[PDB]
Amino acid sequence: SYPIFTVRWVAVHTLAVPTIFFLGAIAAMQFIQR
Amino acid sequence: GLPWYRVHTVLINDPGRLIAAHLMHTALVAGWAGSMALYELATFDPSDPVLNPMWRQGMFVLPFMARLGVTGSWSGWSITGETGIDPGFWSFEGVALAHIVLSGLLFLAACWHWVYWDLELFRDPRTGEPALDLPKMFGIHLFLAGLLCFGFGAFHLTGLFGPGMWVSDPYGLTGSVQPVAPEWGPDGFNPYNPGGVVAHHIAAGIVGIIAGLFHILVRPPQRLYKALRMGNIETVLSSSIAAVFFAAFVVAGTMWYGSATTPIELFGPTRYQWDSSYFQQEINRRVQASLASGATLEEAWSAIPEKLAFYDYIGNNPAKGGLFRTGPMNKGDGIAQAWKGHAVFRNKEGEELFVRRMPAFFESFPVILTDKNGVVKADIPFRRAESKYSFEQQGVTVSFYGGELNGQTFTDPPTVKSYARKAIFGEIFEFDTETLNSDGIFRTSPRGWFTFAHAVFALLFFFGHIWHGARTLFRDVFSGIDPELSPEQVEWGFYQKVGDVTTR
Amino acid sequence: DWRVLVVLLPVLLAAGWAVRNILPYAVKQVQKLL
Amino acid sequence: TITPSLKGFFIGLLSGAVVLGLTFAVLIAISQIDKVQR
Amino acid sequence: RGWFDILDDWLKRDRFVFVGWSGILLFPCAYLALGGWLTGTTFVTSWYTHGLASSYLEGCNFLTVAVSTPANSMGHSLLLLWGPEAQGDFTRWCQLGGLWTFIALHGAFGLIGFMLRQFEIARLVGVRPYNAIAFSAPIAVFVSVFLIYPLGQSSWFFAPSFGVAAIFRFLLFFQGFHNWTLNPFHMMGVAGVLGGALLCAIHGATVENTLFQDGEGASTFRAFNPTQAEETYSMVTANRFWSQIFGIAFSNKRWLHFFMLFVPVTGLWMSAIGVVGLALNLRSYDFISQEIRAAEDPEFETFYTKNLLLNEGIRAWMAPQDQPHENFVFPEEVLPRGNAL
Amino acid sequence: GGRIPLWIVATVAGMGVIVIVGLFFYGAYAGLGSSL
Amino acid sequence: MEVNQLGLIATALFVLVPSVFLIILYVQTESQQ
Amino acid sequence: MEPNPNRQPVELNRTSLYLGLLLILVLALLFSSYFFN
Amino acid sequence: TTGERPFSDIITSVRYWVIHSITIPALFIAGWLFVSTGLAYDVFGTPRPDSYYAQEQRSIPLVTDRFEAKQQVETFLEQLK
Amino acid sequence: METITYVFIFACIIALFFFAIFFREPPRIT
Amino acid sequence: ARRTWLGDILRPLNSEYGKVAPGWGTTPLMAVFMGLFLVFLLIILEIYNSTLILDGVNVSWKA
Amino acid sequence: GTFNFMIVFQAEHNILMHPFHQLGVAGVFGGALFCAMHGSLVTSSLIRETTETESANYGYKFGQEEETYNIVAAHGYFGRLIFQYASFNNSRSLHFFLAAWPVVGVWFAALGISTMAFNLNGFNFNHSVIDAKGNVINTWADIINRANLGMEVMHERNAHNFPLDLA
Ligand code: CLA
Ligand code: CLA
Ligand code: CLA
Ligand code: CLA
Ligand SMILES: CC1=C(/C=C/C(C)=C/C=C/C(C)=C/C=C/C=C(C)/C=C/C=C(C)/C=C/C2=C(C)CCCC2(C)C)C(C)(C)CCC1
Ligand SMILES: CC1=C(/C=C/C(C)=C/C=C/C(C)=C/C=C/C=C(C)/C=C/C=C(C)/C=C/C2=C(C)CCCC2(C)C)C(C)(C)CCC1
Ligand SMILES: CC1=C(/C=C/C(C)=C/C=C/C(C)=C/C=C/C=C(C)/C=C/C=C(C)/C=C/C2=C(C)CCCC2(C)C)C(C)(C)CCC1
Ligand SMILES: CCCCCCCCCCCCO[C@@H]1O[C@H](CO)[C@@H](O[C@H]2O[C@H](CO)[C@@H](O)[C@H](O)[C@H]2O)[C@H](O)[C@H]1O
Ligand SMILES: [Mg+2]
Repeated sequence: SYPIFTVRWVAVHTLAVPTIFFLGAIAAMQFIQR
Repeated sequence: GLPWYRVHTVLINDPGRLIAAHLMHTALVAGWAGSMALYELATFDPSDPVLNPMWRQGMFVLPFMARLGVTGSWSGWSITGETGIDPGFWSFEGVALAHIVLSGLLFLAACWHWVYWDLELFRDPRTGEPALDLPKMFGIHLFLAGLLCFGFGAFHLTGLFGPGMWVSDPYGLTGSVQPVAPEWGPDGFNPYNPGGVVAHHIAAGIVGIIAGLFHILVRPPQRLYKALRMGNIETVLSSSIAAVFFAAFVVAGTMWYGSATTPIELFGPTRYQWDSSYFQQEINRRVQASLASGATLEEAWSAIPEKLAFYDYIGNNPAKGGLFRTGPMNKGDGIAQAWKGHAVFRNKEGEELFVRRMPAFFESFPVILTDKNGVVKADIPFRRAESKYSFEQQGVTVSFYGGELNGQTFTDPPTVKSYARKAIFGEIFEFDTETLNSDGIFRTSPRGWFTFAHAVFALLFFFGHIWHGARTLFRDVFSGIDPELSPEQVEWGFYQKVGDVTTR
Repeated sequence: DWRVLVVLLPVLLAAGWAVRNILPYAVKQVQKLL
Repeated sequence: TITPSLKGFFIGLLSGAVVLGLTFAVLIAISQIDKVQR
Repeated sequence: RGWFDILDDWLKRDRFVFVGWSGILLFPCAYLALGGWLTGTTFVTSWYTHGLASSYLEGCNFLTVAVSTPANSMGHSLLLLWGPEAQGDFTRWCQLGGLWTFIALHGAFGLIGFMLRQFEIARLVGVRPYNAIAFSAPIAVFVSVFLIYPLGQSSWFFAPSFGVAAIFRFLLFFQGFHNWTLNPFHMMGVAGVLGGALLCAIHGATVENTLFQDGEGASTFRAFNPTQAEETYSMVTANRFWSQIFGIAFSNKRWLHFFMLFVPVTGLWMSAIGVVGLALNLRSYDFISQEIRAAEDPEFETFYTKNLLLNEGIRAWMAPQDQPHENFVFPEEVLPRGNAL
Repeated sequence: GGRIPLWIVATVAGMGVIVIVGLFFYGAYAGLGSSL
Repeated sequence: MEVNQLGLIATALFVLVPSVFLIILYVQTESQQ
Repeated sequence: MEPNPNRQPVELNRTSLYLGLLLILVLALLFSSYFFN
Repeated sequence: TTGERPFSDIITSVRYWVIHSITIPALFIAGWLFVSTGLAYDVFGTPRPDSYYAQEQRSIPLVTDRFEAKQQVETFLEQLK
Repeated sequence: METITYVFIFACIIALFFFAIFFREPPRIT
Repeated sequence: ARRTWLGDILRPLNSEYGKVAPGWGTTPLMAVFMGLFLVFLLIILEIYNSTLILDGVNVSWKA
Repeated sequence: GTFNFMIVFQAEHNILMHPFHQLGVAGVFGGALFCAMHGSLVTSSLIRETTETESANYGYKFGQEEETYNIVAAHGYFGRLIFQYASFNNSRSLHFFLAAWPVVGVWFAALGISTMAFNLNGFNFNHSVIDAKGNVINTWADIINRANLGMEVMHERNAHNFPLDLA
């Protein structure tokens, strides 16, 4: 009976979406050699 | 009763006593300006506008008088150094006297308005309560502000009826009070163009006259009257503190960065002129033009004015002072007497070396001499045991061109080193340290002191703005929140809109 | 540039997956909203 | 004449107007659709 | 019921994250300043502005990443993306330090947005606005340090860079160049910060140890109910305790809580005033009377004189690499060193 | 609503954090930034 | 030590002026009914 | 002439005296070194 | 109590984990590929470990000119070849 | 003068401690 | 309260306390002037900042 | 003398790069933050018992039984400032947090100093970033090291006779 998309949903995903992307990027950086 | 920090709140619903308080403030400020001017005139040495100008002597108000055209003293000197002008009444002493007289007249008016607080003018003709129609008082004052702004721009600054303003060449050598025509192009917005200052005051003045008329004739919207609490005099205080801190940050910035209203002959050079070697580049340009015409090295440097060389000296940089290093710039290095001339350093191979100059960040700096390609050729080393670049080892000598020591050459390494240590400061000057008991430690200029005081005041005034704005908008909770505050207003899940009982 | 697609490959392909598992209920939210 | 920094200035002025404009159209639109029950 | 009033209705709806009119300013500016910082510290170098690596992408860790200030040659340029320096090229804008000004400017407007949020919510719920007033202190600190300090200096380069170790460099720069520990405005700041943490510790501990027994559990948090009218701890016992331990004690709970606002807020304001002075190099660098005496008496030594030598070491050993726009070549023989080390 | 127990979600998410931070600590000793 | 000649008067007034202000307000408070 | 009804009594309690004096003396002790310089 | 669905009801639901067992790895993998394709270097202008210096260079490519800084960087990058 | 000034201000502070402790306004339960 | 000569002259200027224009009044016009003022301030900020470079405008003492 | 101790300590131990000192800073900044926050929220929620002409502090009587502020109002503000579950509604929990935050942080600070007493120093990342050739690429930690070197070479300038400063 609750809504799915809210101002809350947007605020969560504006943080959580780039966060997971950035965590994958930084994980891949652990395997860069010089 | 009232706590100490609220004693002046007894004026809030007493317009006649508010006017009295404001008159007493204006009396004190005008009295300050007269007394300060007179203390400066008692202390100012006007005999040397070249190496001892007003900005070396700790003169704070004297550049403000000179900027708008007050050049002379009744004792017969003028700030430019010109012999035999008569200023009429409006000398520096005549300005000071006009402020003291005004201070006393405002003092008497304050007494009258304090005693005769209960005027019918301050009463609402319908309720009988003390009431000030603040929106209409704004339009009246804005109109008056606009007339004065216009007349100052159109008549004083243009010279149409008035003296004009201080204007100078880019190197601060030949400044004087001149009439200034308005600049109506886009170069009117160049802060270094004095014609912009004229054009601003004409245009903003007219706009103030027009807006003042609008504010006289059109009432506020009910929406804005409610939102801005326009029946509360504290709302004006909140907004006036804000406009004032805005203006203080602007004058702090234009003092620090320089503008046509802050010229270097009145306030000293800026730190950015030392940063960019502004005067060093002009000195070298004039020398190379002289050497491109067949002058000798003595002839080229002897043509550089002492005034121009004196700007190329780090003890005139306003970023070299200290917060508790008090007094004029003369109290540090001394009263400058003469340019010693330009020191040229050469090693025993004949190559010219250049002393790396001190940046303003550095309380102390090492003496390092490079060639024209920036390769270190000589220094004054700290540890002597493995030193390879010492002045004794590289055969460093120093010769002077122009100035006091013109044509002289020095070879003994103690003497060459002591000049090299002075050469980190830019141009080398002879200083009288004995008159003021100068301590040898740099002080900042009026440009620095002004910028400090105004940035500090502006930052504090931001707090006053927040405080009085909060007092204005939250006047109903000032002594506390409503003791029957509904928990439904503040708990989640009852009102659709926060603090709206109709949305329940 | 072939690399913008590759980075946008899992982003696009999982946005479309979440807009499929939420479409029977994102419709119902916006319908009663009208 | 219009210098490149002037055209650059007009770019930033227009880009701010578009950011504030599209933000305020979206906020107005959602507000008109999701009114409070009074 | 105009469009303004309906928009006001929506902005002030009770929701999980309150928006408000201030949220129009706050939420994009905060998100961009936060997101700009993470973006720059993950992916952006400082190689062209400072000659430093400053990102996870280059091998730095959380302590050493930073969004570094622009080059000194940029002066105080706003460094807009569309400005004359980057000319719309995003890659070059990142290389020139445009993310620094991006974070600083959006951080500034976000902080405004946050104080506006404090006013707006306090006005809607009906409480006094002292939390916004207390937030003036971190704003005063941010403005003085991140804006006024570099504006007084030659360029944004000398502002603090947004990074952990970069800030540590800023701290050691202020010792070596400004002797900032000697500055009475900083000292007032330290007292407000340490006095604030003391009041935080002592008030918390005093309340927790003068609690009334309001329930049967040995874990005492359950014995509180937010709808109670009664004080949960004994002010009288707390007062008697502190009067006998320390001599003085609070006896007014309202004054106690105001003093807790006042102490850290005043301290931070005082430090801000000191930093404004340091914008113009108006330092409390030296005590003139000791310098006169130390110059003439080579046996006079104090902790202040020792600190000045430390400061001279900091300047000489750090300036060539900390200020690479100057092209300082300090030969090894000019560097100040004591014996042996 | 109440399919997966929140303790299981907490545990797997808690362990996902450990693995990711542990990788970042592993990367302090290998590759870029390792001083080798 | 060679100190500022105005430091003594500056310190003495910085103490005495607001201290006497507070004493004045304290004393007249105590004398109220 | 009728007296002014906006007048208010002013107060400073003893603790405020002690706090203010503490403040003034500590600021004096702090800034005195800088005033002597 | 603001009417949104509770978070502990959402993240314990299977519909959430149907969605997020796809969206969460895809974002993580998209971030991984932004680095490992090398796109991160070209978007931001960050030097690769072999592009800090020219082969015999010891000096730093510092920007010295405000209005031609964009060209100074391009000249520094063209000297990396 | 300096030393006397510092010791004087210090001694006043110690005196103020004495009055603030032994001659405080007594906390009264009301 | 005391009537005075100057007070009776100035009386009409302090007579419309609390008087308002209905509703929004001239608010939309005010907002436009505020917007233009913001643009004006940006322009002069950017000239002083050398972010906005105009022909004929050399922002320097040498001008 | 305190400042001399601090500067030399940083030179010799890199205290700024030690996480215990960093927790100390979080303890003291957070403590001052929380001091300001708690002071401000209580002061904001004071219940009206006084007029505008008197200090609101006279609204509280020593040893009164009633609460002098509305903690429900304060929670209703601060839980809308952040979000509802970020805010304490239990005064006992709130005051425990005010105790525990600066105390635990200062404990870490004290342990920092007391463990640098045995020369377990803060993080050393000097030359951690190396290019493909092997060139040192400086980071901010490398700039800190230059400052550290300047204090180190200058401190106790006549006391050292041998190359390493060992105690
Ligand atoms: C064509 C006619 C004309 C001309 C030639 C001018 C010319 C000028 N105007 Mg004027 N003006 C005009 C008409 C004109 N004006 C009209 C009709 C109005 C409306 C009444 C104005 C209103 C106006 C204002 C309000 C100002 C000017 C200013 C100026 C001067 C700009 C250069 C300068 O020194 O700015 C320096 C100032 C700026 C570049 C503005 C800075 C804006 C700040 C940074 C905004 C942020 C403030 C905030 C508090 C900062 C806090 C953060 C900080 C601590 C880091 C120049 C003389 C400015 C001035 O007087 O400067 C001395 C100024 O402030 N004009
Ligand atoms: C905007 C204000 C302003 C500015 C910029 C100047 C600038 C100048 N003055 Mg002037 N002056 C002013 C106002 C100003 N004055 C006023 C209002 C008076 C009347 C008292 C004077 C009377 C005066 C005299 C008699 C003399 C000067 C002189 C000077 C020059 C030397 C400056 C100096 O040594 O200061 C030193 C500055 C300081 C030591 C800074 C003081 C630091 C403050 C007081 C610390 C206070 C901290 C505070 C209590 C903390 C509160 C904490 C609490 C909130 C918790 C300089 C050009 C001298 C000169 O050279 O004339 C030719 C000179 O002899 N001035
Ligand atoms: C145009 C400027 C202006 C004006 C007219 C006012 C007016 C007022 N203020 Mg506001 N305020 C301002 C700016 C201003 N303020 C600024 C810049 C700040 C930040 C510092 C504040 C912070 C502030 C607070 C926190 C409070 C007020 C309060 C008040 C009210 C009572 C003042 C009083 O009785 O103090 C009496 C003051 C004294 C007996 C002594 C103060 C002495 C100071 C600390 C040092 C000496 C000052 C020196 C003599 C003069 C320097 C002037 C300077 C500009 C050069 C009155 C309406 C009070 C209020 O709102 O009441 C309900 C209140 O609580 N103000
Ligand atoms: C509340 C939201 C907010 C605020 C206050 C800011 C503020 C800022 N941004 Mg940010 N920004 C935002 C949201 C915001 N931004 C969002 C959501 C994004 C992502 C889309 C960005 C993306 C962004 C980038 C990439 C950059 C900025 C930059 C800036 C700075 C310069 C902006 C400027 O000069 O434009 C000027 C425009 C205005 C001020 C508009 C004012 C509205 C006027 C008064 C109305 C009239 C305009 C008129 C209709 C236009 C017609 C033009 C026509 C004649 C041709 C400034 C600090 C720059 C920066 O940070 O530099 C370091 C920068 O490079 N912003
Ligand atoms: C009555 C009369 C008269 C007379 C007049 C007179 C004589 C006046 C004077 C007056 C005056 C002569 C005044 C003065 C004033 C002053 C002042 C007003 C000042 C103030 C100051 C201050 C405020 C300061 C402060 C400070 C310091 C100290 C330090 C630093 C900081 C500061 C700056 C803050 C006559 C015959 C005409 C006529 C009518 C009647
Ligand atoms: C700049 C810019 C921009 C923006 C962007 C953005 C907005 C971004 C965002 C981003 C973001 C938003 C990101 C994120 C990130 C995140 C991260 C990276 C995280 C991390 C995490 C971690 C690592 C964890 C850890 C931890 C902690 C912290 C604490 C506790 C413990 C632990 C361990 C858990 C734009 C385009 C608009 C424009 C142009 C420029
Ligand atoms: C819940 C939770 C969480 C999380 C946590 C976690 C994440 C945990 C994990 C945990 C774990 C995950 C655990 C594990 C355990 C294990 C164990 C305890 C093991 C043992 C084993 C053993 C003992 C071994 C033995 C042996 C040997 C010795 C030899 C060979 C054979 C064998 C292998 C048998 C959090 C915080 C978020 C929040 C709150 C809630
Ligand atoms: C060199 C620094 C010197 C700074 C000097 C500072 C001066 C400060 C002046 C404080 C003046 C207080 O002013 C004084 O206030 C008290 C109350 O507070 C008033 O007193 C009035 O109220 C009280 C209490 O209701 C009644 O008992 C009294 O009969 C009545 O007159 C005085 O009539 C007024 O003169
Ligand atoms: Mg690694």
